[PDB]
Parts: sequence; C-alpha cells; structure tokens
Amino acid sequence: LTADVLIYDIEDAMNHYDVRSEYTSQLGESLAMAADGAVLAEIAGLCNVESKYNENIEGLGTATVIETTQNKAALTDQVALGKEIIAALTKARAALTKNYVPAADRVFYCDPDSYSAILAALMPNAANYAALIDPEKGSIRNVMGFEVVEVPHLTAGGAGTAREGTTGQKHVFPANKGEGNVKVAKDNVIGLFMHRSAVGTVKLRDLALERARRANFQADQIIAKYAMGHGGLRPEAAGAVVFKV
Amino acid sequence: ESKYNENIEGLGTATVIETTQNKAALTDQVALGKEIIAALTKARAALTKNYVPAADRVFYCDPDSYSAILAALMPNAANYAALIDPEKGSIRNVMGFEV
Amino acid sequence: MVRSISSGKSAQFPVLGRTQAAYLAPGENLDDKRKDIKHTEKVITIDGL
Amino acid sequence: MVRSISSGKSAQFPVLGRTQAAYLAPGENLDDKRKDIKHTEKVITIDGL
Amino acid sequence: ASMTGGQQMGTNQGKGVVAAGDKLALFLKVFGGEVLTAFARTSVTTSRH
Amino acid sequence: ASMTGGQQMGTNQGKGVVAAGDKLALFLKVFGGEVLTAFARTSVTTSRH
Repeated sequence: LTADVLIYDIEDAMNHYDVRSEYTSQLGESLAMAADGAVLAEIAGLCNVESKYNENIEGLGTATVIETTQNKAALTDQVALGKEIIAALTKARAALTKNYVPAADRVFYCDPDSYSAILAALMPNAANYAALIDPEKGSIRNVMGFEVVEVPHLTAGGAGTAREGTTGQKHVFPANKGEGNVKVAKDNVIGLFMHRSAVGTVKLRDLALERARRANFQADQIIAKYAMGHGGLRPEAAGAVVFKV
Repeated sequence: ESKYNENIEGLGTATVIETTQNKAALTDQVALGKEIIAALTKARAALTKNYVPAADRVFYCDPDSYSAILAALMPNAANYAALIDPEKGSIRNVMGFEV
Repeated sequence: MVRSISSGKSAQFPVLGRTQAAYLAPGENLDDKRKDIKHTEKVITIDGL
Repeated sequence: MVRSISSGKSAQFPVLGRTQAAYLAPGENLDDKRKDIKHTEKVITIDGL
Repeated sequence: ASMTGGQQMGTNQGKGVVAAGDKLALFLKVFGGEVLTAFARTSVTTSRH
Repeated sequence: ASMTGGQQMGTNQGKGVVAAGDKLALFLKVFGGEVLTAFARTSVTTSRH
C-alpha cells in the first residue's frame, strides 16, 4: 500500500520556490496516518461486530456497553452528556476487569467534540470541586487508568481501492447501525478503549521511497510505499462506548 | 461567504451560535457568562478537530463580554474558584488560549 | 505575525494540502489513478499611503 | 491628584482631542481636508476663608 | 481639489486602452518569501501497540 | 487498465486442481514473537481471614 505524485519538468520550470521536499513529507504523513485510521477501524469493528463468534470457549466477551437516554441528537447541551461519558468510562472499568486485564496500563480513544464534552462536563461552572482537570491546556490529567489521546480522525481509515475514500476500501467502518445485525457504527459512536495487544501489527519491507525519472511524459515521479498487516487478537480486552438506539 | 471555503479540505472556519434568543431575553449578564464559557469550550473543539498546534492561541472579545465572564465566574454561580485572580481584573489563560 | 516585502504591488502565497493513501493489488497500473493535490493562491494587496 | 499654587484667583488646565487618521488618494493634495486636535480648557475657582 | 502634472507612475495609458480608472494596473507581485505548507498533522498510536 | 500475466508465486495451480478459484497464496505462514497466555488472577482472599 502506497501513494505517489509526479512532477512535470515544464510546470516545474517556471514558478517560484522549490517543493519536491514537502511533497515527500506529505507522502510519509498520508501513509502513517492511513495506518492509524486502519488500526482504529480494526479494533473498533473486528473485535466487536463479529456475530456469535467470541474468543475461545471461556466467555471473555468484549461487549461494549449501551448508553443512558437515547437520540444522538437528544442533548446538544455540551453538558448532561459529559457526565454520561464519565458514567460510561466507569462502566468500561467494570466490563474490562471481568476479563482480568491488569496493571492500569489501559488506554482510551475519543473524538474531539466528545473530548470537549468531558471538558465542559467538569468546568468551574456547575459540577463541583476541582479534582482531575486544570484550565489552560486541557490534558485532563487522568481518569480511571485510561487516558485520552484526542484523535480528530475517526471512522475512515479504509484507504483501499481508488484514491477516493469510497467504493470498497479494505478495513471498513459500517455505514449505519441497525441493518440486519451489527453493533458499532459511524452515526452512533463515542470512544474506543483498549489495553494493548488487544491488537497487533506485523511489518515487512519496512518503509521507503524511490524517485523514478520518466521518459515519454518528460516528467518524473516520487513513490513512497510499504506493507504491513493488521489483525485483532485476544478480544478478551477490547470494546467501545456508544449511544442507544 | 456562504461558499468558497478555501480549496476543499478539513478547514471549515466554523462559527458558534447559541441558546435562548439573541440579546432580548438573554441577559441578566450571569446567564450569558456561563453559556459563553461553554461556547468557548465548543469553539476549542471546533478548532482542534482541524488540527493546528496546541496553545499558541489568542482570543479577542469586547470589554462587555470580558467583564461578563468576570462576573459569571467568581461568586454566586461557580464553585472551587479557578482560572481567575478574584482581587484583580486580569484573567489567566482559560482553555488553551490567551484572553 | 507579519513580515516585510519590498518593491512590487501585492503579495501572493501558495497553499497545498493533504493526500489520500491507496492500495495496490498486484499486478496493476500505478498511473491509472491520481488525485492531483492541486494548489491555490492567497492574494493580499498593500492598500495605499 | 492635588497641586499647590500661589497668587491669583483661579487655576486652569487644557485638554486635547486625540485625533484620527485617514487614507490618501494617489497624486492628490492633503490641503483639502484636516481637523485640528481641538484643545479646550477648564477652570477651578478658589473660595475663601 | 487636486494637483496637476499627474504622472501617476503605474498605469495603463498607451494608445487606445482608455478605461478611465484602475490606476494600479501594471505592477509586479513579489509574493511573501514564504509558503504556507499544509497544516502539520502528526498522529498518535505511534507507541502503545 | 491491467496486465494479464506475471510470475505470481501464489496460486499454486497444479495439474489436478479444478478449477481452484484464484487465491493468495501458496507460500507458508510463519509463527512469530511469543505466545499468548491467559492472564493469571490474583490471590484476593486467604491472605486475610
């Protein structure tokens, strides 16, 4: 998997500056980013959406939890939501420790607006005495032993088929929730929690680019590429948080 | 402009609307304060989702809005007393921002 | 932030952005699809005395 | 703010207007439009024993 | 009012252009000496895996 | 649009595979790293009563 670009020598002949560098930068960025999106999509769907198939015989179930109230549009109050996100996270601690995953090394992921729902959930106003947070730069501090990494790019991550983000990408996040059957979806989703491994990536051929001069079009091209796998393992610790209905 | 949001990409240059109605039913001046603190948070979100570096930010407002935040915070509403020096009029940084 | 110019009328700036990663199913044509990340200017004119 | 003086019946102080600038058309004259700072004065009156 | 003698360095003039206005017209644009690159997007999940 | 042919070391073929719909691949899968043990539990009680 890869992308590339090509520079015509005439169009590059008359113009200012340089480029040819920040292009390569854009390559590396696009690639690592795509990898991340693919991973999140994978832990989200694969360790969840599977039907009747759970890890081993033991009953370690993943099993992300439902939410209070309903109607992903019901609130939009920016508060009265974040509290439910707190309650949610506590339920995550609950459903996680049934599977014995130890050490408080756990990590959590959340999309930006909901991160700000946690922000607005505490605040000087409403709520009560300061505990976790501090103003200025919200890092939060921590919570129950997860931590929020503030990921703006959610869903997506497929990066399959054509350069355009549609038409049969590989690792997919389903369009809508109900269907015949499926659980986590695009429209209703909040955050994805894990410990680590919990997931895996193997890589071969590493990461490299090459610059190949081209003839008939009197141009050249720069192509950066790599190959690595993505797969789930031990669903025993994994899951998400999601709105009702 | 309605359209012409430069190129086509993750830059939405969002603006933030509010609740109640305009000025008319709004201001006892301590409702607007809380509401607009929340608005500031939401704005921080709408800015973050487009990336850009953390901190290194500046927030401009009118003196009325400023003093309105000041009057929202300290007594009678908020708890635990953060983000401000009560005995002075200069607010510290609130979210990642410089007011 | 500001920065000075000399001489001519107005200042121009280039802007380029992002990309979208893709897959290659061997064998295939690497040159059959490109999105051409394009570009655009940003023009700012010194007004007058 | 308190300032001690001597001699006569009363004291005065002026003030000023803190003006505001404007553009200039090319190759045209500024003698057409300007406004001074408009500095006017105000006075206090001493009373007696 | 105005001054005469004109001469208004940058302007179209020439034989037949007329158009009566736009005294900027021909001048160089020296850009900024600086390009705005696509905003830096750095990603998480590097570690923790 | 494509290239029909190649070395294609996958898709083992063979004389007696009919029709053996195209798949990837013939080459061997390899174990890696260390195995996953189930997580051990904790003493909990009996260290108290």
